[PDB]
Amino acid sequence: MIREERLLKVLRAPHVSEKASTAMEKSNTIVLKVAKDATKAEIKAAVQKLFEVEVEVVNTLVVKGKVKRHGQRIGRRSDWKKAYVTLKEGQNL
Amino acid sequence: MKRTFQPSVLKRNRSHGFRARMATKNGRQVLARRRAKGRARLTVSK
Amino acid sequence: SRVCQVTGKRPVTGNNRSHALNATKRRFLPNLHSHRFWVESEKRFVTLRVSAKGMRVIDKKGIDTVLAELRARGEKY
Amino acid sequence: AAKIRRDDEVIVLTGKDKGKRGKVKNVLSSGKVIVEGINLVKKHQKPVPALNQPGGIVEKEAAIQVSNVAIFNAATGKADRVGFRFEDGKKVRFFKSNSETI
Amino acid sequence: MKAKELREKSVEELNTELLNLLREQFNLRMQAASGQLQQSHLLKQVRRDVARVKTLLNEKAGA
Amino acid sequence: XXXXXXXXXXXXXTASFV
RNA sequence: UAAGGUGAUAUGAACCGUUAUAACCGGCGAUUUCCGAAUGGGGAAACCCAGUGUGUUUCGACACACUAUCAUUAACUGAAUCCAUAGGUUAAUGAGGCGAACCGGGGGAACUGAAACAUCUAAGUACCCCGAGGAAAAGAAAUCAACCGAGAUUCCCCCAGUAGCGGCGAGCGAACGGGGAGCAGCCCAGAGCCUGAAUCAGUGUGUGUGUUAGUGGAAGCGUCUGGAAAGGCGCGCGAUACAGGGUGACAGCCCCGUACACAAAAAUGCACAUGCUGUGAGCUCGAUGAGUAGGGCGGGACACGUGGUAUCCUGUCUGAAUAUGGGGGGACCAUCCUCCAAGGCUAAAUACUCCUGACUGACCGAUAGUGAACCAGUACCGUGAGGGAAAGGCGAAAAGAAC
RNA sequence: CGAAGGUGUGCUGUGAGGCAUGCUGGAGGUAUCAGAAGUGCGAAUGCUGACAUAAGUAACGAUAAAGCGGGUGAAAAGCCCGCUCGCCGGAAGACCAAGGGUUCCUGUCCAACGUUAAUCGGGGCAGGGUGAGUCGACCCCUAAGGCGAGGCCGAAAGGCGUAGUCGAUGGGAAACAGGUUAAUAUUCCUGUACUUGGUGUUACUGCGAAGGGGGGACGGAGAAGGCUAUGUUGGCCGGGCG
RNA sequence: UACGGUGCUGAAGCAACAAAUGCCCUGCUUCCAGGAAAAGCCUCUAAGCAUCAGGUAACAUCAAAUCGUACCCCAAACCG
Ligand SMILES: Nc1ncnc2c1ncn2[C@@H]1O[C@H](COP(=O)(O)OP(=O)(O)OP(=O)(O)O)[C@@H](O)[C@H]1O
Ligand SMILES: Nc1ncnc2c1ncn2[C@@H]1O[C@H](COP(=O)(O)OP(=O)(O)OP(=O)(O)O)[C@@H](O)[C@H]1O
Ligand SMILES: [Mg+2]
Ligand SMILES: [Mg+2]
Ligand SMILES: [Mg+2]
Ligand SMILES: [Mg+2]
Ligand SMILES: [Mg+2]
Ligand SMILES: [Mg+2]
Ligand SMILES: [Mg+2]
Ligand SMILES: [Mg+2]
Ligand SMILES: [Mg+2]
Ligand SMILES: [Mg+2]
Ligand SMILES: [Mg+2]
Ligand SMILES: [Mg+2]
Ligand SMILES: [Mg+2]
Ligand SMILES: [Mg+2]
Ligand SMILES: [Mg+2]
Ligand SMILES: [Mg+2]
Ligand SMILES: [Mg+2]
Ligand SMILES: [Mg+2]
Ligand SMILES: [Mg+2]
Ligand SMILES: [Mg+2]
Ligand SMILES: [Mg+2]
Ligand SMILES: [Mg+2]
Ligand SMILES: [Mg+2]
Ligand SMILES: [Mg+2]
Ligand SMILES: [Mg+2]
Ligand SMILES: [Mg+2]
Ligand SMILES: [Mg+2]
Ligand SMILES: [Mg+2]
Ligand SMILES: [Mg+2]
Ligand SMILES: [Mg+2]
Ligand SMILES: [Mg+2]
Ligand SMILES: [Mg+2]
Ligand SMILES: [Mg+2]
Ligand SMILES: [Mg+2]
Ligand SMILES: [Mg+2]
Ligand SMILES: [Mg+2]
Ligand SMILES: [Mg+2]
Ligand SMILES: [Mg+2]
Ligand SMILES: [Mg+2]
Ligand SMILES: [Mg+2]
Ligand SMILES: [Mg+2]
Ligand SMILES: [Mg+2]
Ligand SMILES: [Mg+2]
Repeated sequence: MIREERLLKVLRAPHVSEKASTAMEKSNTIVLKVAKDATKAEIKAAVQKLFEVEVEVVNTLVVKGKVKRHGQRIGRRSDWKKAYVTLKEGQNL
Repeated sequence: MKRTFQPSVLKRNRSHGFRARMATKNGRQVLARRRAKGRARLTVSK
Repeated sequence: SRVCQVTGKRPVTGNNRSHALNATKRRFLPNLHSHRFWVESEKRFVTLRVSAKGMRVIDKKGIDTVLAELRARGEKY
Repeated sequence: AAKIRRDDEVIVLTGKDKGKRGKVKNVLSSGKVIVEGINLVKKHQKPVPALNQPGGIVEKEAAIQVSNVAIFNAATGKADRVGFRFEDGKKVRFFKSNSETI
Repeated sequence: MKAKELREKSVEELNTELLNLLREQFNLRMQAASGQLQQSHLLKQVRRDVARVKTLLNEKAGA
Repeated sequence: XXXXXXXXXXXXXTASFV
């Protein structure tokens, strides 16, 4: 949580779903895609330092990949971890 | 009517799981045979 | 197991032969007995699992001589 | 180590374009080359709205086997074979006839 | 040339270079996901450079 | 598109003793 | 080694190179999540939970390192119990698993044949277990011969389906001797006089020859048919290269290759030479493997099934001589020959092929050939061990059919 | 300037066969005489694949039951909306565990799948969706039982077992109501709480075990009494004068 | 206002009676077939500290990780 090297690989991408848009408008919560092995703590430190924003709490969930077919071949989407990071009141990104 | 297979993951892993098979040499010989045959799924563990 | 610690005698297998010469597999085991031999140099009793043939060789060879061979064999008396 | 390079001038040895001269454009790893405006084929290109909306009968160059073309001497006016030679420690190509370095 | 210059310097300069190099990679990853990055070849470039600098660091660390 | 076949068979009838 | 290239179905986008850091290929390294001998503890494999110590500080924590068991060795401590010993704690080492067949050893069937079936056969086979090497095992006569001699072991062809063994049934089946492949002999059981002699093992040091990338590599045009010429018909040329493959139909001369001739910064094999570190050569005088050989009993192995049955191994009970002495010569005795057990080591000829390269086939050509020419030990089936498929072909080029 | 194979025709030999030709097909084929065979198929309830037959026949999975208007659509008995009717209601409702593993929600499409059609679907395709100091798992603790240093035993493999270490189906700290999404909520927002550790400050100070005791800690049946969930009625409030 | 919805406002919000297989009740009574364990927790002291450490109490403060969480679940989603 304290190493700048660990933090720079924790955040993978922002989530741009309809739920994420509602989160921007209603509860000032940012939805991110993080490393599958990441813990709520380190994620709070990385966002606080790399975005200069105050974080209230971070809840995480694991999304199970979907099973799809490419032609006649079976395949599976990868599992990923979704983090709901709630920013302190007032601050905006 | 109650059919023969009543699934249970804990029972399934404790009976035929990788660690149950490898506990004894005879089970380890099962793994050797399945490795020689080239099985994609060595044991029943997920 | 049933192995003599001096001579190394171990169970062997053979045939029960009847009057009709029927052969059935059997085992011959050594006449093993646990005995406490008095070793004078250490003023101690050391217990060994020996056969009756092993007991005879201990008298002939001396208690100290056999133990020296045992240490070379690494039998951990 | 390749006898035919990107900018070489060649003459077609076999096919419907026998005797025609052209300039190589692309050398494909499959042992085929694309020559500028030689082996024209009319491809029925389906229209794509995202880009190149108007699809019509399009004339483009098709790949030709390297064995089916030969380098053009441009001095004797005939097809020639390529050899290799070390001149100043660098391997260069020369025409088999009249053995002059390219 | 890049590898040569890396070795020439010292550990401290290299560490500053690694952190700076990684920072554009993190920035590039964000632009890539947001659809704002049109020059996609830098993503592979910085990844190789990160590997190159770390390789020189191990070489210059005695072992 | 992945059809198959299976047969186990069973045995029963009446008597033929007269 | 290079003018192209970002592995495939598989395009596309955004690019990176073009005379040499693009790519690709070889050598040597760097990194190598988690499970798996799994080794910090546990565990429903790819997960859960730590301890110690070093170092970091934003005082929330964080990062490395170590911590399995067993064997051997050495220290330190440490009972009953005075010394001791057991035990205990550390530290260095080795091991642990995996893998096709071949090999040695420890165990070890039955079906079947006998036209049934017990001895016997199948067979010391299948199978289980331990162990090891590139080979293993065996091996330097207590061996054979026959009054002449040979001179370790192993393997091949004979001897020979002979001599024998055998409910003398089924069946099993030598040896002596000969011709070959290959040959190699030594050490301890002890001390001197000489002396480090030969020889062997470590290692460097060169030379030679390979291996791991590679390089160059001769000579054909015209015309005819044809969608296309490599085919037909003419006239040439190369060949230490007319092995093959590809190219729009069948190519010595279009292309890749072939014969050829070459190539190594670095790593490595092999062999010779050579330098160090061990290692002991020679001579004289000694010594000469004891609960052993043999025997009784019960089995096993010898082709040999207890038979008149030698020889070998021993579970059991006994038990010598020891060079002025013992073993063997197929019961046994005498004579005579021959050898010296109860301690060890040893290359080659031999067996096998998971794997690598090249090449070959009166071998197969998709219901064949591996189960699998195709994303096959897959789909599927079964709790599981395990079972286990089907499925190749547009055309030269996708030019894969705009409208 | 048309190979093999395929399909006709003609001729020919005592036969197995042979020769040649028209057509398809598109590239092989191969005399003679010798040689070697996985050398000739109608049968084996043969094997594999394909295709018939019965046959447009049986059947289309509980006799709880359907009907209509409107809409969308190329097309509506089956889909959507609406109004009726009927069935279950100690279930045919609601929430879970086990087990399954995206079947959940939205858009789009009708090849295959649905025993019919299908615009629909638990079908295809593309996106989205599960948020926990107080819920579980995990963690601490043990039952049966498993494994098991050393140890005992056993041809080998191994068997048994001590200290230990695992193993819930049992024992251990703590969260409720309201609101909100197309799909999540004791997990998310609002309001109001609670628990166990770490650190610091202050004050007062006997602490301390792998020990000891208590507690945890426990059956069957039966009998009431006091309560709550919950229901009924009245009152109250709003609406109604059929 | 997009049939949704969204925003605002919002009365009474009591009593009696009946009533569990749910709670007091891990109780009480009775019986014979005589009805887990351990840890957390409370307490007691050994050795080893008793200035310390540690304990108690009050504030302030940090921390509570990781994993499941959709949906079906007497069924068209499980075993047939
Ligand atoms: N005590 C022994 N032990 C073993 N072998 C021996 C013994 N004596 C002699 N031999 C051998 O027997 C042979 C000589 O036989 P013999 O005993 O009659 O003569 P010797 O004089 O005793 O022997 P040597 O000359 O060696 O001393 C030699 O090969 C010798 O090696
Ligand atoms: N039984 C075989 N199995 C496989 N390949 C074989 C066999 N026999 C021969 N070959 C092939 O034959 C090749 C050798 O044949 P061969 O030596 O007789 O040719 P050559 O022309 O006579 O040469 P030269 O005259 O120099 O001896 C082998 O390299 C091998 O590829
Ligand atoms: Mg969670
Ligand atoms: Mg070349
Ligand atoms: Mg581990
Ligand atoms: Mg373990
Ligand atoms: Mg557990
Ligand atoms: Mg260790
Ligand atoms: Mg093994
Ligand atoms: Mg018989
Ligand atoms: Mg080896
Ligand atoms: Mg003898
Ligand atoms: Mg004799
Ligand atoms: Mg002797
Ligand atoms: Mg075919
Ligand atoms: Mg096949
Ligand atoms: Mg046949
Ligand atoms: Mg037929
Ligand atoms: Mg017939
Ligand atoms: Mg029939
Ligand atoms: Mg038939
Ligand atoms: Mg078929
Ligand atoms: Mg009909
Ligand atoms: Mg009918
Ligand atoms: Mg009818
Ligand atoms: Mg009918
Ligand atoms: Mg029905
Ligand atoms: Mg209608
Ligand atoms: Mg229709
Ligand atoms: Mg009803
Ligand atoms: Mg009711
Ligand atoms: Mg009822
Ligand atoms: Mg579940
Ligand atoms: Mg699906
Ligand atoms: Mg749905
Ligand atoms: Mg249908
Ligand atoms: Mg669907
Ligand atoms: Mg043990
Ligand atoms: Mg439970
Ligand atoms: Mg919250
Ligand atoms: Mg009430
Ligand atoms: Mg009841
Ligand atoms: Mg739910
Ligand atoms: Mg729901
Ligand atoms: Mg049903």
